[PDB]
Amino acid sequence: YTTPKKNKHKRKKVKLAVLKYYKVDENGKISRLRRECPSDECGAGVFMASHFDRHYCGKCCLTYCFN
Amino acid sequence: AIHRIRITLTSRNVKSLEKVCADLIRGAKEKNLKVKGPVRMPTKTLRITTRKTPCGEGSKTWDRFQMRIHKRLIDLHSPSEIVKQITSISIEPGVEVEVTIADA
Amino acid sequence: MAVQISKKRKFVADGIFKAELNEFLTRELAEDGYSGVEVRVTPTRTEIIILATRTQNVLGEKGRRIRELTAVVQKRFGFPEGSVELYAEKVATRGLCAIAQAESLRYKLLGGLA
Amino acid sequence: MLMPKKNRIAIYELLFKEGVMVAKKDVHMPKHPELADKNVPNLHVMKAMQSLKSRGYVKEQFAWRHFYWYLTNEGIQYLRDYLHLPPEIVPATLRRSR
Amino acid sequence: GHQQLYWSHPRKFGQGSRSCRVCSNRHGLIRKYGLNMCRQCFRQYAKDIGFIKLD
Amino acid sequence: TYRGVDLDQLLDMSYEQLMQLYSARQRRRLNRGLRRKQHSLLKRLRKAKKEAPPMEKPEVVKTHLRDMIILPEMVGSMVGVYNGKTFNQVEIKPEMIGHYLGEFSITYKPVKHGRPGIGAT
RNA sequence: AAGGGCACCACCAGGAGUGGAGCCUGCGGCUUAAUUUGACCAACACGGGAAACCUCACCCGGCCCGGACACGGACAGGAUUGACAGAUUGAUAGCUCUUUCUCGAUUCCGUGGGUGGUGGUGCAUGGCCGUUCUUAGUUGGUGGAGCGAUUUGUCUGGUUAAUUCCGAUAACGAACGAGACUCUGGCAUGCUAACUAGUUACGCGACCCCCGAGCGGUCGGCGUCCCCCAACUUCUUAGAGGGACAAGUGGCGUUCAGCCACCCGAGAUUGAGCAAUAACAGGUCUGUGAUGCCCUUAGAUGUCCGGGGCUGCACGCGCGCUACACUGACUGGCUCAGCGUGUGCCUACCCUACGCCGGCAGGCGCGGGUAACCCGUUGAACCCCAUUCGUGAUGGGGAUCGGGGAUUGCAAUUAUUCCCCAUGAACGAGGAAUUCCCAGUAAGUGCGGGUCAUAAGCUUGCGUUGAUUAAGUCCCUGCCCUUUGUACACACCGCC
Ligand SMILES: [Mg+2]
Repeated sequence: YTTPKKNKHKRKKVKLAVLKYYKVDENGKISRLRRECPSDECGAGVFMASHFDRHYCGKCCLTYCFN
Repeated sequence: AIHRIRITLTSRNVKSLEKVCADLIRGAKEKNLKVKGPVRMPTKTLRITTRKTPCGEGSKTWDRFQMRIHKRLIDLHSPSEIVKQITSISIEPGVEVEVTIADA
Repeated sequence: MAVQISKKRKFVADGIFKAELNEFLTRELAEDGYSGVEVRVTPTRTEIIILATRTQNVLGEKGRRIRELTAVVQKRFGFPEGSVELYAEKVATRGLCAIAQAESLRYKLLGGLA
Repeated sequence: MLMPKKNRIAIYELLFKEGVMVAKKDVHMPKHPELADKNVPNLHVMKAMQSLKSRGYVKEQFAWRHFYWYLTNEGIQYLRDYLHLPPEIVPATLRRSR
Repeated sequence: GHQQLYWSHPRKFGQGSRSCRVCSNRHGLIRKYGLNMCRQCFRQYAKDIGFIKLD
Repeated sequence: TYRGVDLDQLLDMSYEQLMQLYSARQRRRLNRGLRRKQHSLLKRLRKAKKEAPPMEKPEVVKTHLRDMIILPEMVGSMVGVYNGKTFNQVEIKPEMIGHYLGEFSITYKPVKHGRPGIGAT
């Protein structure tokens, strides 16, 4: 045996706590701070990713790219 | 219906085909349809030859296998209707029967 | 015609169907004194006849097990529904059936008898 | 098996509708033939039936290249309380016209 | 792997496209008359199919 | 000089009019559909060649696939063709167009026959 | 050692041959990271083994669990799963990392316990298979002999291919094997039937003779099951039946078994399959969801994917093919087959007519055939008839090697295969040795199937042409029986 490479490290998840990425104030006014995935398959329920240069929809896998 | 039908009989053996080709035509004569004579097609002979050993080590003995397929064609032609008249099949397991028409 | 295969492949498929059914019933009805299977075929429907010593055993509760195997063969080879019937025939002179006596001996030896 | 619920319950209700079910041994088959519109890979149905066999609710007969799973009496009540169905609806092999 | 490489390698023809209809072996199959059976299994079952010996 | 034309014309020589210049097997190869693996390799070489320093050869890129036919647009690249064990870098000369990548990464080392053993008594 | 019989896996007489050259293939050895592995008469064109992937079991890297079930932690304030982009990677493997979205109880970890394995063990095994051994041999019961291992039966003689039979006879009565049996081929103008086979006759026709025949000749041209609108099975098909029995004659023989010649007959010995007891540490755990035990089981010996390899070459061996030429090669013309196949559950992949394009290799449209309807009347090769050549390594020989063109596929390179143009290498008939074989046989000769997406120098069969030698022997290799000898019994490859 004696593989030249070390044993491959499997990815470990970030282990996120409660999501809490949307805020209301002044006795409650909704503010989606995340982009909404527009597709029917994503739905109006889910939010999109907030990457530094694009946005990812978890189901629709649409990437909205901004320069 | 005025119908002119074609009936084929086939199996692996000869005896069952012979007794079917006999009893059907006898029933037809008793039931007064004129019958086209029994036509025996040439026998299919499926030949398969295979090494007896399951190993390949030995004296190269090839075993051969044969499946004789015999088939007969008899046509029923009557001035009257046929299918409403004759319906009984009298078929043993092992023999295949297929009934076609003149247009088929 | 184009849908129906030739005579040769037809006989081949018949033999394959028969061998598979016999082997399945052997592997499944091993303890029930399985002796042999007979299939009677008509274009309207087919009839399957199973020879076994313990017909009362191969038939389940109110015919449950025979229904089970009928559904098995129905869904396996894909017959039209209700075009296959499973008849269990009690063999005569079980001492003459080589398969049944072989299975009884194998059952005895697996039991641990001398 | 990471197989979802949407096919787990579908396979379970197929198994409870009739006392047996027929599966051919091909893990690379894209789809198990019956319930064709349910989009269920053959591997998922095989491992689901294998798990049920492990818990004893179904027994398995292996022919040349096939499975012939026979649901058991201990599978009756398990399908009943997993499908939320009262003990008055039975599989087909259980009662017929009575 | 995912769906894009687990079974991406084509087997729409050839020896790897075929297996014994009985023992799932890929050697000594008889594709004559669509038999799709291994040689040894053909020996095992040739009586059951009906291929018998005459000569 | 591949078929009398120079290299620079071969650079802007598109596939359909180039298939005539290729031999029978290469013409059949281009006539049949190029897959995503070939296109990805071409994009990798293009990116490396454009990011290659001036008057300096590009960095090496590796690949298992050796059935890639050589295009004149890859002349002067560093490609690593797998030999079954390692990726062997190979220059792309302006005369290698009608050649496979695998024709230059030998799959075996040559044989130097030592003394025969007990066999062939 | 004797006595007797017997075999072209023995010889005799012959024939064709191998070994002599090239090439294909498998072993061995060499080399390699890998050249996976079994097999050494009865291994070595064997593993149905003609490997680009797969195959694949070998080498080189990268994925996932396809680790059920139980328990315990972990948890909807989230067990956990996928994935855009950038790197990174051969890879558009979210494989890993930065980055955040998304699934939600299916899944995570640990402990037990699974499971899978072309992993090991054919010297643990079953199954099959080969061999002893296709020779004729082998056993029981009861009875006889023997203290008993055993013997008799199961044999002096004759006869057979045959312990096959007649006979003798402490044996009697059996049993298997052999025989018998089934298929196969050979004659049936006898039966049955025939539009998925035809024959004959007639009528339409076409053409030659038409001097004049004219019921002249050809037609694979068309019709007469298109239903009243000819007959028939000789040919073809396949069933029932028949037919050959040493039946007759002459001779030899105990005049029994039987043997030889001859008549008449299609045939006076058509070939196969099946095939006894006991065995072999013969082969296969790489056929199996056949399997004991052992090994491995998440960095997997499971499994997938990518690439390589199974072809790699100082050499040896085997089965083959091509050939060494004038009994020939080339060019043209004429001319005759039978086996058997042909469109798929997964499974995509059929056999092909005709028409056009191209010179060939192929492609482009129209069909037919799931089949005695279509390919196809399978216009095969060899052979036959004419041409050139002219004894030369020549028009033999086509290995090596270049360029180019086609088909399969995702991929043709270490050339898949086919084709065109170039190259004409050894080879002038083959040592010592050795294979096979007695009539449609050897040999020439092509053709089907198997492997096949592409395919045959292999094999299984098929047909065409078609012999010489022989009707005997134990000399060589052995086989079977009796007697004999033994210091052998793992059994002369012994023992000493
Ligand atoms: Mg010449």
